[PDB]
Amino acid sequence: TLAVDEIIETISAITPMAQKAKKYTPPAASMQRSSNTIWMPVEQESPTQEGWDLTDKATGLLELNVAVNMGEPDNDFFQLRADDLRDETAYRRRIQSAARKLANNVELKVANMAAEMGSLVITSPDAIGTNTADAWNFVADAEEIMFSRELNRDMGTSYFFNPQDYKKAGYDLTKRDIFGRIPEEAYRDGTIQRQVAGFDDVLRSPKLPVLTKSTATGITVSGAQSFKPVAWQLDNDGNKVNVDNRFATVTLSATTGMKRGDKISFAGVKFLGQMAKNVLAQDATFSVVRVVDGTHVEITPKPVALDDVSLSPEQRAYANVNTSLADAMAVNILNVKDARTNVFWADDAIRIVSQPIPANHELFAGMKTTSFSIPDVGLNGIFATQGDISTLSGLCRIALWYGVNATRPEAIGVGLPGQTA
Amino acid sequence: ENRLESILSRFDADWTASDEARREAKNDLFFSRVSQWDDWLSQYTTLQYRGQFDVVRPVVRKLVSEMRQNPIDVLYRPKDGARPDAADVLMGMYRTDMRHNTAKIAVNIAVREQIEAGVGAWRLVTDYEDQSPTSNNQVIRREPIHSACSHVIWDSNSKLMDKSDARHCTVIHSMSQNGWEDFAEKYDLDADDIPSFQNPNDWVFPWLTQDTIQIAEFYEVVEKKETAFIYQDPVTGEPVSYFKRDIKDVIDDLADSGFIKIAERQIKRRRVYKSIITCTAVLKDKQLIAGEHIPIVPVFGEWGFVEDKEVYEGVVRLTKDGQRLRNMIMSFNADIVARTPKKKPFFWPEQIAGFEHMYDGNDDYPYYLLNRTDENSGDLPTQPLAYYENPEVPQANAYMLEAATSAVKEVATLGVETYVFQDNLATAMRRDGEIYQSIVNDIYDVPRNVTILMAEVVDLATGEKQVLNDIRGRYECYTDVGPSFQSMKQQNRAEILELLGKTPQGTPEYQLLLLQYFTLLDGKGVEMMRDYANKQLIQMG
Amino acid sequence: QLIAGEHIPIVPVFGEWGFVEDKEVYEGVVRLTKDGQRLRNMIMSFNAD
Amino acid sequence: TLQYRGQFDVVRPVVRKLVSEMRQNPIDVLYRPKDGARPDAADVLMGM
Repeated sequence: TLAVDEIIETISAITPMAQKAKKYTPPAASMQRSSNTIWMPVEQESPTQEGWDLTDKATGLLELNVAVNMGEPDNDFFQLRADDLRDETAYRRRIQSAARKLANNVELKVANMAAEMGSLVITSPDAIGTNTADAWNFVADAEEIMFSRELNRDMGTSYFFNPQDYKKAGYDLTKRDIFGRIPEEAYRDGTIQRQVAGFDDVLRSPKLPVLTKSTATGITVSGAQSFKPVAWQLDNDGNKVNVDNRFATVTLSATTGMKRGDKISFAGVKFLGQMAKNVLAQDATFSVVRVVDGTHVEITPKPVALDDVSLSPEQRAYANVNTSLADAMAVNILNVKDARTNVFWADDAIRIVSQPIPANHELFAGMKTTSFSIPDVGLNGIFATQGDISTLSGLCRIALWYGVNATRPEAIGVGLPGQTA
Repeated sequence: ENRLESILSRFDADWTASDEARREAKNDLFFSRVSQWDDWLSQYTTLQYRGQFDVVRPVVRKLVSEMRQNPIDVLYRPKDGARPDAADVLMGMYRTDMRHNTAKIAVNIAVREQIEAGVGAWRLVTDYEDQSPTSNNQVIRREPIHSACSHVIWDSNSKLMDKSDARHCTVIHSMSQNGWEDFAEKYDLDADDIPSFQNPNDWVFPWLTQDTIQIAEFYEVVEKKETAFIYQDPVTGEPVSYFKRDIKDVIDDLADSGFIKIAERQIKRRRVYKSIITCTAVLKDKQLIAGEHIPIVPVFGEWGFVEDKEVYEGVVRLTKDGQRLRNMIMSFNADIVARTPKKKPFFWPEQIAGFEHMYDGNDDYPYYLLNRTDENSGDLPTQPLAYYENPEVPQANAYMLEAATSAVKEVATLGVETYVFQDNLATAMRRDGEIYQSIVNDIYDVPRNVTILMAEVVDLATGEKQVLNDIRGRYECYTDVGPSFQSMKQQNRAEILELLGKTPQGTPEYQLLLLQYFTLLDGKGVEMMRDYANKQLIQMG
Repeated sequence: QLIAGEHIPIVPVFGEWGFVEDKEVYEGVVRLTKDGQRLRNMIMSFNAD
Repeated sequence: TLQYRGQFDVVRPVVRKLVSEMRQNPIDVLYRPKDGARPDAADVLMGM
């Protein structure tokens, strides 16, 4: 049994989304009491009036908010027998693999949340290899919908292709029967271009999710439902508690075949121009976040209706939809076939809250706890060791406490090619 | 592209590259400082005797004393063709701001860590002092780095002992909570945002873990060609000043005071940028610091590269096997002494039935009585008394205790003397002198010496701040190693005595004796002698 | 209560001084001899017994 | 029961020797005037 120390490297992962995601580290002493939640305001939008005499028509002020929280640690608890040579040999490389897999988990979570809470939906009835320049059509459609909704894009924008569609775009470029700079680069290297159709970062991502086709058919809205932009409401005790601005619960005829991340659109309901409040030509698109009960769902953009009459003027100033729900309108699905998702977002749409685990405290005697920088992603965790003789072993645990948060689900998007059938 | 991720990638590359040397060095430190039983699961077992019979700490102490009895410091000397006293001012400043306790302590700690673990490091910093400034309301001082093997992560692509070809270095600052608030206050940080950074992951002695705070400083050096301005000195000469140092502060104050620009050149020079970093974000981005070199000076013991991988060793790494064996054998023998039945007689109960008070150890009886007859077997069968054989230390244990002690005795002999270690300390001291000279040219006030006096040429700005002006003719003195002196007067006294020890009893002997009297300290008797020697020298011309 | 001077008025003297991992350790001369001295005391007491 | 416990010291003579060795070489402060200061800038402070 001759053996060597040269390791056969087998896998190599790349995590671009977790790099592009901004990381937030709020104070732990306050986060302990605030229940791991912290609230942020939302850019104010104001109403306006016309005319000279406007007595008793003075409005108030209304400033909305969102909440960012965090989940549970992500560990690599494993146990080390002190006599097994095959355990003595692989321990440090197991630590290295732990770091790599923790980073992979982080960026997979980022991708899944971005794909499952992206309100903007750009579908196509045919694949990206079908026509010429249809990859550019996808990227430009994403750019156009962002521009028309007048969303903030000051920090930047990003479009992540899956490898299938990246190769399709490269094929589209090299089939051009000419060779200048773009096709020559797409031939010599696979890269289509760094910027495409106004996006300043077009990348390929090896772990974008595949969005399963929904089984929903013939679902309609039960009752007219008007949603009102509020910053807080009274609870049962009279205490005023805050409201997330990124959710609305809609009561439908039947929520069967609807799951988290499905993309829907209500017939007749149209987008708005946000700031200017001018209707667009494109149906508003929503993403169902949670299917609560068997007749309710929770869609991530709140459908505030411009034509709504029960809204105060400062509340109407937040309308992102031309008309409300009408007790019969048909909610039609948008993902009607299985297809991997290309995902675009403005760089300020997703953040990564992170917290420390103070296991180095004097409370935890016997354990040795040190810090442990996760590479690739910009995160810190703990590395804790505690020996044992109830089994004559030792326990090693690498823990990481973070949480991804989509602060602007309306600035995230999903590109769905081949949405026929 | 991202600054945090580029810095982090460099840091993890270096941290992984130096993984083996750092862990071996940390093991050396723990072995020679805390405990000689490097076991982490032996704290959870049932207890056996574990002795510590040290035979390497005396050798470490002897080496430390030997290398402390021979201080070494920088010594600036004029170049070839330069003025004979071009090192006077620089040497004066160095002796002024390196005489403090912090400098000597930093060097001593680096030396002790060089002897034990094989690597040490200290740092040079600049601060603003209002009461006793060396020059330009500023001081340059020296600080230690504790556990350099784990706290200084040099650039991995360095093939030089002093790390002058390293392009970056990350220094890990560890400090208590209160120290963290002071650090945040001083560097304009958010004291509520508690920082974090990677520190070595271990298993041994969990009681060494302090609830502390880690941060990092990433030093990066960039060599580029920047613009210099060729002026005409209103007093005399054509001095040269860099663009970046007077870009806005005194750029036209120069002209107002009377500097008429002559020519503009591009000169290649190095600049150093410091960044304060945590694991998840960058707190300070690219703060330019003084000097052309990274302010961290490493000291190495037995240093080399085996296969594109660094190895550095002290004097302790090589005796751990013998000393651990000696500890184990001594503990085994102590167990033999304690837990073993002693030499006592073997008795059937019927031999001494009824006589048991004679055999309990009292001396009230003249003899011992044994029973003779058995009711059934007639008589007691005859067989000599057996005794439990006395405990003994096995020949194997004795032989290996002697052999292991001898092995440690042979191995723990640095050199034949500490010449190579002192030479490595001198290498680090020349690097220290070079770094200090660079920082001095960058921040201090260097008065040029003319043969027509010291011409201190500076000018102020509109914000009442004075901007230093130093010509490019600055490297007129090179670095050497000599004895450690507390001031230039002590240095002059030493030079005079060294000359006097060799000059015979002619006229130069009288001359040097009068000079030695002149350069003496002041009381009353030495004042009288100094005045007499002054009069003698003046009257002799 | 403001006191005279700029420095804290306590002067510490150390023997063998250093750090290990953000942990200060100082040592005199009796620390290492304890094991052998205790063994010698125990063995002489055993012999007296 | 109470067993014999002797104290056969071999480290106290060493400690005594080292303390005597340190006592035989007293050390005090010594103020020396700086570079360029008046040559008797430290006699007042030294005397006090």
